Amino acid sequence: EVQLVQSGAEVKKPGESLRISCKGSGYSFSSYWISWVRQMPGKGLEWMGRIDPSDSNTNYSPSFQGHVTISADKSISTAYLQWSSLKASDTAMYYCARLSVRVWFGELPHYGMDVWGQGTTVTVSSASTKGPSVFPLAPSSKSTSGGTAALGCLVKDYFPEPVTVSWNSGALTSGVHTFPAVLQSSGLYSLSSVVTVPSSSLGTQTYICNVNHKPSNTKVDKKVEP
Amino acid sequence: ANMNNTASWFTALTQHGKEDLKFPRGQGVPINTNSSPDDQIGYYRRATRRIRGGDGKMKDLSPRWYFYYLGTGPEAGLPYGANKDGIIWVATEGALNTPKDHIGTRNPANNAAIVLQLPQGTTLPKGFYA
Amino acid sequence: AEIVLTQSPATLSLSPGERATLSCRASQSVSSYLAWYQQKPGQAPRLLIYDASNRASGIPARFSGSGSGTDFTLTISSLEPEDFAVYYCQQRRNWPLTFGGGTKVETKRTVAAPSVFIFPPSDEQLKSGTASVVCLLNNFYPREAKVQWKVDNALQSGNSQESVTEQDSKDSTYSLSSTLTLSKADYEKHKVYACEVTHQGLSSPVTKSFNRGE
Repeated sequence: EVQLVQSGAEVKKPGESLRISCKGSGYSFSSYWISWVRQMPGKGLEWMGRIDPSDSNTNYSPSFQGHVTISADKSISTAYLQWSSLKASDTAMYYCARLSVRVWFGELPHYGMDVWGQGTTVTVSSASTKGPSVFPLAPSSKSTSGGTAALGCLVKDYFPEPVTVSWNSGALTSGVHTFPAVLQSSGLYSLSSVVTVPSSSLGTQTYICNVNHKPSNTKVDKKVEP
Repeated sequence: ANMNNTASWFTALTQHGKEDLKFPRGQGVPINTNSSPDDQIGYYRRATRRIRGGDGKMKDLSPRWYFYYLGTGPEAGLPYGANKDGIIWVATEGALNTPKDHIGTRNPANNAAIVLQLPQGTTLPKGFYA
Repeated sequence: AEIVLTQSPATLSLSPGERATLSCRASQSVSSYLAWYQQKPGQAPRLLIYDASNRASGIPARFSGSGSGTDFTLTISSLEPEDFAVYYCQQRRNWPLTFGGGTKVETKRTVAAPSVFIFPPSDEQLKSGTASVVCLLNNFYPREAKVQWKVDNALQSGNSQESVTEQDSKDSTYSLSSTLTLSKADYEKHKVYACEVTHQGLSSPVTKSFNRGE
C-alpha cells in the first residue's frame, strides 16, 4: 500500500525552531512531488509549498516563503518541514501529501494530491504543562418547575491538550455537551462541559464531573450543586 | 496578428499513405536540445490543404501533422489524453503532466522551424518517415 | 493569491438520499487542472476527483465532477450519511497551488430554537481573582447564532469567546458556549449581567440575566 507516515505531535514555545517529517513507503519516493498543507483550527486547507525529491527543487506559497523550509532526503524517502522561529499563530495541523504530476505507464496516475499523511499537530505557546482548575456551573435557582435544567463545569487554564470529562463516573451520558477547548491569549486552554437534566432531579440526584488531564497527572472530581 | 505570429516549433510529419499518425506510448516526442526530460509531452495536430489538380478538380494534398508541447498551440486547453479527431498524444515516460508555459509556440519572425527528428528506433506507421 | 478559487455555497444543508451539487469557480482559466477533496471530521483530506472529471480509485460511483476553464461542479448523486463532510477544490494549473475555501455538507432538519442558560462565576473562582460568566445555547438549528453580552445594559466586545459542538449525530442540532472573562475587580463593579441570543428559531432575541449577588 502507498503510505505517508508523519512524525508525532509537537508542543513548542515561540521562537523555537522545529523540524517535522513525512516518511513514504510502498512507492518510488523520487517519482512524485511532496506537498505541505496547513489547516488552522476550525479553518480550511492552505498550501505551503512543495518539493521535487528527485532534484530537491522547491516552491513556496508567498505567505510561507521565508518562514519555513521544505527539504527531502530521497535516499530514505523522507520529506521535512522546518521553522526557524515558531509563532503562536503557527499552532495548526500540518499535512504532507504525495503530489502526483508525472506520466508513469505502470499505473493510472491520479494527478493531484493523491495520498495524504495522517497529519502532525504543532502547538505553540509560552505556557508550560499545567493542570486545570475546575469550577462548578451551578443550576439556576429559577430552573423551571417540572422542566429541564442545565448545569456543568468550567475547566479553566490548562496546558497542553487534551482533557477528558465524564459525568457521575460515566453513568450520565445523555444530554452531555463537552465543548471544544479554546486556546486563550494567555496561551492556556479552557473549556466547559454541560448537561441538561430534569429540574425535579436536582434535589435528589448528585452530579459530579470527573476531569482528567494526563499531561499533568491531574485528576479532579467536582460536585455541582444548586 | 496572432495567427501569423504562432506556429509549431517543428517541421511537419507528412502523411504519405492512408494511415493516420500514431505512436506507441512512450515514443513520438521530437528531439529538441533546448528542452529537458520534464518537458517531453504534447500532441500532434493534423492539417490538410486542397489545391486545383492538373485535371481541373480540387484535390487534397498529403496531410501534415505538427507537434505542439502540452498546454500550447491550437489545442492549448486540452488535457493530455483528451480524445479529438486529428489530435494524437505523445509522451516520454516520466514527463511532467503540466502546460509548457516556458516553451510556448514559435514566432516565424524570430525563429525558423526545427527539422523534426525522432530518436533512432522510433516506430512510425507506413507512409511516415524521419 | 494568483488563481483564486471560490466555492459555493459555503454550507449545503441536505438529507441522506438527496442530490448534492457543489460549485467551484476560478478567477482565471485552469483548463482541466482542478481536483476535489473530501475531509471527514477528525480525518485527513482524501482525493475524490482529479483533473476535473476523473474519479479516484476507491471512490464510490455516486461522486462525479465536470467542468473546464473557470466553472466546475462536484455532484453526489444520492447522499450517504458518510458523505456529510467538507469538500475542497484545488487547482494545479500554475504556481502557487491554491485551494477553495470549502463547502460543508451538513444534515438538514427543522428549525430548532436554542434553549438559553446563563451561569454566574462560582465563589471558588472569585477567590482566585478572575470571573467567568458562561452562556449556554443548547440543541439549536441552524448553526448561525449571535450572542451579545451586556453588563449594566452596556454592550461588550473583545472579552468573550465562543465554542460550538459538531452537529449532533442523534438530533442534528448544535450547541454553543459563550464565555465572558473579567477581572474580579471589574466583576464586582457592576450589577446586571446578560447574554442576548439571536437565532432564526426565535421570533425575538432571547436574553438570560442575573444580578450579581443573587
